[PDB]
Amino acid sequence: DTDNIIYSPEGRLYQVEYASEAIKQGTCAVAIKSKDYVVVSGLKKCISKLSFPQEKIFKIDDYIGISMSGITSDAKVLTKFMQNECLSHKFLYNENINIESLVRSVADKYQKNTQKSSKRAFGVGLMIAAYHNEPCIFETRPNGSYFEYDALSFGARSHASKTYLEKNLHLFEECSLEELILHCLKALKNTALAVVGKNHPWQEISSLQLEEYLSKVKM
Amino acid sequence: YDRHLTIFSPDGNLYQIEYAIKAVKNTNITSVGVKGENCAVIISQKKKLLDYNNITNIYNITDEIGCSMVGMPGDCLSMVYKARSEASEFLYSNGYNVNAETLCRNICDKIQVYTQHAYMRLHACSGMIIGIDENNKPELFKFDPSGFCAGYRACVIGNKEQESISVLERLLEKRDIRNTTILAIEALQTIEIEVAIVSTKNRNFTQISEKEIDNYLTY
Amino acid sequence: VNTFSPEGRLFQVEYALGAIKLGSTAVGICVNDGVILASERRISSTLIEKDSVEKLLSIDDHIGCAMSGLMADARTLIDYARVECNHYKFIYNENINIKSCVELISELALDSRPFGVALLIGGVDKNGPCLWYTEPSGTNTRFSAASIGSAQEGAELLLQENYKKDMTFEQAEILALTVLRQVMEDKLSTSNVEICAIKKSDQTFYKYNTDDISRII
Amino acid sequence: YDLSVSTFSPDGRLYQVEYIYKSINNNNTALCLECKDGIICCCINSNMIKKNSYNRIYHVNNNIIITYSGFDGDARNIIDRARSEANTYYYNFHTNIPLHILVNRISLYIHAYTLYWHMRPFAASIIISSFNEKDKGDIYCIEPNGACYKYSGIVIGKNKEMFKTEIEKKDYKDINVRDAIEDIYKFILLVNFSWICKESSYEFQNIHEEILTPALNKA
Amino acid sequence: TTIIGIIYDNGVMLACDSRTSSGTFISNKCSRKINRINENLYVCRSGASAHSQKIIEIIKHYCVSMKNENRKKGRFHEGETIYDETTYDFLSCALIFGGYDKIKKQQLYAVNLNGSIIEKHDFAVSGSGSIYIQSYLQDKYKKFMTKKECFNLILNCVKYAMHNDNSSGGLIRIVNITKSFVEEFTVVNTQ
Amino acid sequence: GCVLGMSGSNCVAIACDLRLGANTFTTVSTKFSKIFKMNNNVYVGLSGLATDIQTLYEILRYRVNLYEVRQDAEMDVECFANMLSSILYSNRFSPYFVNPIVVGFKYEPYLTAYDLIGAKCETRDFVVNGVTSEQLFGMCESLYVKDQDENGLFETISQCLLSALDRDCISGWGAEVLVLTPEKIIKKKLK
Amino acid sequence: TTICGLVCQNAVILGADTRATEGPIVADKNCSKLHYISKNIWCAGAGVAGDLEHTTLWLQHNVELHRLNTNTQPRVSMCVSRLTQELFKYVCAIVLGGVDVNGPQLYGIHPHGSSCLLPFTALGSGSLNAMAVLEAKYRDNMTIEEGKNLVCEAICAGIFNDLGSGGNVDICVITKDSYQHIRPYK
Amino acid sequence: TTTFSPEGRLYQVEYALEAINNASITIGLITKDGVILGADKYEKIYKIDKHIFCGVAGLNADANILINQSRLYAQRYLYNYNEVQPVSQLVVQICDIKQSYTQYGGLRPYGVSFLIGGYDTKDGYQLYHTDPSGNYSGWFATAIGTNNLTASSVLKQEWKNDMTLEEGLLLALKTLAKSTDTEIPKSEKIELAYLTNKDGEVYQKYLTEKEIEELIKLYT
Amino acid sequence: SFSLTTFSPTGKLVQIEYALNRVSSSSPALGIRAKNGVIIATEKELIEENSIFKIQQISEHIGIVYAGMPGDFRVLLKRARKEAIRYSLQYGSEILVKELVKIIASIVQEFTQTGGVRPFGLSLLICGVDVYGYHLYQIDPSGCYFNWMATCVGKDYQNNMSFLEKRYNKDIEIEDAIHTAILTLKNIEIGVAYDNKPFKILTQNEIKDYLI
Ligand SMILES: */C(=C\S(C)(=O)=O)[C@H](Cc1c[nH]c2ccccc12)NC(=O)[C@H](CC(C)C)NC(=O)[C@H](Cc1c[nH]c2ccccc12)NC(=O)CN1CCOCC1
Repeated sequence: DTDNIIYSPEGRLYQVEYASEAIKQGTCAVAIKSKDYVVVSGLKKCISKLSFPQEKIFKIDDYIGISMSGITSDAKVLTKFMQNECLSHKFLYNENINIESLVRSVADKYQKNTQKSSKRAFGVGLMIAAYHNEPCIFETRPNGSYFEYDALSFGARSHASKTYLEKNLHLFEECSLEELILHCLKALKNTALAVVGKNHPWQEISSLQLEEYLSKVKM
Repeated sequence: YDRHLTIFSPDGNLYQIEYAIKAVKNTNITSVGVKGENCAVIISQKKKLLDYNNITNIYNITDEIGCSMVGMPGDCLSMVYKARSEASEFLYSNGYNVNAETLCRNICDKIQVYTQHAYMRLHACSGMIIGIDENNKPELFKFDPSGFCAGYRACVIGNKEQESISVLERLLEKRDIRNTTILAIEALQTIEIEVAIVSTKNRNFTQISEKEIDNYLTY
Repeated sequence: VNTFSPEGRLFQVEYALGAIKLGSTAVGICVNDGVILASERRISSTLIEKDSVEKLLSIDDHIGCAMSGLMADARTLIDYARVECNHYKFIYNENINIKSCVELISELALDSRPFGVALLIGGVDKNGPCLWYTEPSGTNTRFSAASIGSAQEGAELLLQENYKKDMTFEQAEILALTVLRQVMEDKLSTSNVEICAIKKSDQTFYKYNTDDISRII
Repeated sequence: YDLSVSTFSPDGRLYQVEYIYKSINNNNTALCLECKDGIICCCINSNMIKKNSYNRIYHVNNNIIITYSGFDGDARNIIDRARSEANTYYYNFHTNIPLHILVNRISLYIHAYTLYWHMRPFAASIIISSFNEKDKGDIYCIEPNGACYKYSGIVIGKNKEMFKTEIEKKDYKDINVRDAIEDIYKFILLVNFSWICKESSYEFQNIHEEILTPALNKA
Repeated sequence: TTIIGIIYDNGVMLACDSRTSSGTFISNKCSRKINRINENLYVCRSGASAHSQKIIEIIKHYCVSMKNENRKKGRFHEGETIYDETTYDFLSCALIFGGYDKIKKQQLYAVNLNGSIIEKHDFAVSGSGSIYIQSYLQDKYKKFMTKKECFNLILNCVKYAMHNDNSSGGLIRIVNITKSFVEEFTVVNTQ
Repeated sequence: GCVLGMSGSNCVAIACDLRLGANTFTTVSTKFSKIFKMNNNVYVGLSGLATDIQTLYEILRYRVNLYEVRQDAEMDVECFANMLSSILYSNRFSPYFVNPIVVGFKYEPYLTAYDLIGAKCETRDFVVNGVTSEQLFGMCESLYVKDQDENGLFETISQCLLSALDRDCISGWGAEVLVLTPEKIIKKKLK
Repeated sequence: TTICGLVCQNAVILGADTRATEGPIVADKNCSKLHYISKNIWCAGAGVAGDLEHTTLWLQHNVELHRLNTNTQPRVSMCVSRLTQELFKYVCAIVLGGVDVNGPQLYGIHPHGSSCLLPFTALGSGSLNAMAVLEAKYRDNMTIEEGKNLVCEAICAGIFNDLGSGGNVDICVITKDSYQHIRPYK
Repeated sequence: TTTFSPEGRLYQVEYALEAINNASITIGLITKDGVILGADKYEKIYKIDKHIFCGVAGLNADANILINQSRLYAQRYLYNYNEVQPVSQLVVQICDIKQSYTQYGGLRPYGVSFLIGGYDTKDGYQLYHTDPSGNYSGWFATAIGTNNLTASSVLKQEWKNDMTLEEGLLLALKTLAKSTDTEIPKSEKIELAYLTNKDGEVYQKYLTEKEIEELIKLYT
Repeated sequence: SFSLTTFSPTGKLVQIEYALNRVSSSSPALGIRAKNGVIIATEKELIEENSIFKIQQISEHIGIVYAGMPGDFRVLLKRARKEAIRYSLQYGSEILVKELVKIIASIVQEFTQTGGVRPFGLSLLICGVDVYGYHLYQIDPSGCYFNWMATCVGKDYQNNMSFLEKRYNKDIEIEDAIHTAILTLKNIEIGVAYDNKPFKILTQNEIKDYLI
């Protein structure tokens, strides 16, 4: 056995299944969708007392931003690809990239890696969070599958966040962004958080104003 | 190991070739192709919500030429598309339609190259080929997953093979469209069905009419 | 190569970790006034031309990069990094921001065989010195203070013992000389170290003259 | 032996091909029905995270339809192959593709990967269909490793065999004009019903949700 | 030189004169400018003989590839469009597509030097001798004509085009693409 | 360029000018020697541009030695000559000009003369490529007798040279005349 | 270069000139413009000699090799497709006469590659001068002896009447069963 | 193809070497006139050029390729420098090929070990031997094939820098014949040849070969 | 790629040895070389066998027989013929039989060495004519082409390899050599390059011409 170029007698591919056994080591990240806004928090793991923790969040385009949670190198490669692709898009058509066209494209890249034997499947799964008009959250399993979402949490002990998601409607209190973000920080619980929707595009409130916002879960 | 790949035995005899022939010989779609005096018949059993109206083994690859095929079906549609490609390239290059054996050089060689070259699997399909030759004599050839331009006054393919050679011999002692087609439809009965002659228009290759299926079967 | 382990870690690249443990140690410390960069120079055989072999290098004029693990794979990554982080400045004067030089080297380091080396690239580009360790795994990270080599296993604690942001680069030099002299067998001399620095002002990469390190000790 | 897509078994079976039948056997059902006044492919995907949308059915033109089962990624990619095929044919021949030739094209596409030792075969069976007054409805199901076949309606996916008792009432299934749906909703005891009928103007269409209500409210 | 075609009451009626004048000296007189790309559809051609003949063989085998890959005979519109896209890619010929199709029982496409227009309720004329007959024939035109009646229009318009155009040939060939089965016609000559 | 090849009863003779002048026919060199020996029974005399001459005789040196070693038989002249024609034809541009002459027993004498494209004349008798060729065919057409002794054939070919060289400005000094018999070879310089 | 060939009552009969020319001076007393592509099919090219020796070589071997590769006698039209396709890829006319399952076919092939089947044909400088006498006396289904004398007549006229054409003639009767060459018709 | 041994050796090349030691013996000698090279064989001695000839051992069917390549190299060098190739360079060429195959490739290495000898003027008469390994050394005398040491060591115990061809060839034959048998080689298959300046003029049916067949009258 | 054959510890290539075993396991053919000609023969029900002969015309001169895998014979014969043609285009004359035997031997060589391919499964006989003389070369799967005054290739030829010599005794004339061939070989095929260069297969009627 031992290559993704062949199926198991069960009918399963093991190699691609191992990608989730990669992703579980990664730190949890969570996302919430207000009707006109999307908020995506991460969790920046700190390797040492003197390390500054890495940022899970990125910013592929004006209103598009992402939060990969798997092995970092594949993640950065997907970012460089998705960015080069959005820019190719605008450069061709004097127009912002369709979000779903992008998701469909990156997912095409995953499958192109997870089908061919010589290229290993990615050990990462993006959680895209954006809109070309109305707010969206896509997830890409380390394969050609991708799903739209209302709310998504993934990585390490994301299990707490998952079971917690049921406790709130994704938009049980959509109307205020502060309600939204407080749902985000509850759902997840330096650590990162980022905001995108309506007038302001993608944004990363990692400011000390965020540090002020942190006490609000306990305020 | 030698069996896992298209290579010689310690005894000097190839393996995987025999296995592909088991693919054909366990395909269980028997087909009798007998030449007729100044004509030639090619018959096969056509074997839910499935359509018998769709199903066939017989297929034309030019007006003058038709090749029943048996084996792994995808390989069959592929070897047919290859056959049509072949006649089109020969006609395009030379302005003559291929003699049936000339189409068997392409069929048998393309089917051969798989045998040496270890990668791409050996061909899993086989079948007759019929067509009026430049010589007015009708020409009936065959091929094997192991390369073979063969050559016959009569032939059988599928789950039944040389089992029905001795059976065919009895018709061979009695071997016009009446006289020849009955040999074929009987040869299915001897060991609905679909019959195909080149001699409708004496050069054009067409499967015999549906209304006229029964009259031989009932005569 | 890239046959994912059932455990979920990549096999190969996780086998390749140990190569840095073969590394002789080096301690880079970003500081408010620069980046200090020390390493073992006692690696030397008695008869190799004395102190004629540098662990610490210079990717660009204002970048300096101590290396772990195999000397060869490091020589390659430094070669391509010199090429690229120079090629960045092809007509416009600005040299590549350290974070992005290092981002190049890592983004290549991802994808033969995985490199057996880790780097400790430092430099001043933004108003403030940068200190970037590159793991062989392609993971890229900005320490304030950090060490490489197998001696970094326990020597790292020593940084935690002393690292305050607020130091004259000279104070930082004392500090890194502390932590690195501790792990050496020989009493430290200029033959035991190959220290280099990039100032917050001078921003120029400069290996210390032996007279200097002989003076501080 | 079972370790290759290409190497034959000692008994000529291709176990590696054979496993794709397991994959598809476990994966989500995707019935496609045919009325005597149209065609209605449907899906029952079984994948707070979004529940609102995850369409399996997609078209290659506003008239032809696709549906699948199996790995999502591979099939989505084959849908891309079919779009590019229909559009290539439209660039060459200034007309929309006959369904038949497209079906054989995808037969060849899916078939190709089986032959290559490194290459991994697709894991998704594919329904492809069309209906016009003149172009009578036909439902070609494509099992991987070729052998696409025309059908009067085939259920595919995980539970298809237990649905075939319902589809086998294909007299009653052909009896319908627009109420075959309402029969199906009880019959099956996320979902994606559609349209290719005279009322559809023969162009493919997602079935209207307020047309979906009569079905669900029917019982 | 001349190539023409008028649809009778049902089917197409194509015509041409052969001469194949070569360098303002006749070389291969009584050739066959009209063609059998297939029984269902015939393709008049004029321009350079070499480029035309090669293109003719090429579209022929595409027509047969399409012919058997899908057992239905290829629509002649598709023969037109493939000749369109083909000659688009320099190569040079002008030509006329007539034929029978169950989709559209009688049409008459006309490909220019590069791009192709149709004339469903009209006639297609081309070549050096065309220009004489565009005006003459577009007068005599009426859509009701049967083959017995339009055979005359074809015949004569050829005769006038041939009268006063030096390139235009002697013996002429015509095909009566009948809506039904076989449509054959025999070489004939007047002056 | 000036080359000759007379044939004889039991002999063949080949000859040339020995000047390789440059532009405006200044004599940059007088010892240039176009004749070469590909084999004891095979010779080639090149002419036209001299660069293309050395390159061409060089390539023959290659491929003929290669064939003789690869196949034990010394190459027959028909092979060397047809192959030669094959060689030039691959590209006109390679020789801006060159006019090879091939000569030798095969023991029937074999005299052939290629054109620069590889057009070739397998003559039974004399042939004379060269810048002064017209004077050559002119003298040799009438001076020639069917079969002669090597010396009378020698004075003969020498009279064609002595005649032609004094009419052309580009004709050389000397004469690398080369009568030969299967068992012997007699080169001479004539002034 | 005249080259004239004409169909008789069962066999093509080709005939051609034998004198190469450099343009001013003649560069040969003789040449072979009746190459033998196969026993029952020959070509008679006119134009640059170089291109002619080339494509006739490549043709002869494409046809002889293909004949080895298949049962059928290389029926005459395949040579026409190969040649015309080669010239179409890109200066040498040809006239080829062979006999086969069809009639004694004869073809003429223009420098741009155009093909035509012909009752009788000529090419080259003498073509005009050959079209004059050839057409005047031609009749379908001549006795082959009539081919024997006529084709030599039209050749001799297309010889004497051009500066560019001259020398001895050669003629051959390509019967399907056999070619029957003669080196000097004169 | 295969990687180095854990002890530090190569499997494949050791295998092909194992193959070439099983080949029928070829031998080499230098004298004033030119190299003379013996054989146990069907020519089993081929000319590279006029001045160069090689005498092969090993899976000769694969040697056929190195003869063809060799000839392409020599003619190419003549093509490039208007000078026939010095032997040493030709050996460098072939061994450059052999090393090209043992290292990178995935192809099996050539099964051939062959002698080559010839007269570049610059360096007098030359003699060399080759290995699948790609190691070549000059020589005055050699005896590759079966009984390599057994046929060498006779010359090694009985040899000198200069002899006549007429006396030297017999001294090739003392090894070459007594090893198989005292008379057998000239009773059976055999092929000595030399370069006086060019070709290997001696032929086994040639009357000169009778002297070889007459060595015994001298031998006994 | 990967040469699927590789060396033995014992130094042999085992794979090519396998193909040798297949040829040994496959069908007989003879070659005999008369002083003034060469004859090659072989031991070759619905099947119209008339289309099928191991004999094949490479030129007007050269003819061949394989023993092993018929499709392998087909492709080798194809490349071979294309080489006789490639040569006759490269030069003005017919190929020497020895040269064609050498080129076939190289083509056979490569697959035995070049990556990813199974070595050819068959032996070859190659009777021919040249200005040198009437020829007969057998080609081994290894690339070991070899001259023969006579030869055999197919099953049970160990005992059968030693009947062929007798024609050289005093039967060097073709008509007497015929008996040596058929009686040694005791369906069937025979191709003979005679005093004339062209060769041609003897019909079964002419096979009965010598059957009496
Ligand atoms: C017909 C003349 S024409 C004006 O009617 O078309 C002949 C046809 C011909 C001549 N020889 C053969 C042999 C086989 C088949 C056909 C043959 N062709 C010619 O007369 C050429 C005139 C061209 C411009 C139409 N003549 C030539 O090409 C010259 C032949 C030649 C020159 N030196 C020779 C020595 C020995 C034998 C022949 C020759 N050569 C050239 O024109 C040089 N060209 C320059 C450009 O093209 C390639 C070489």
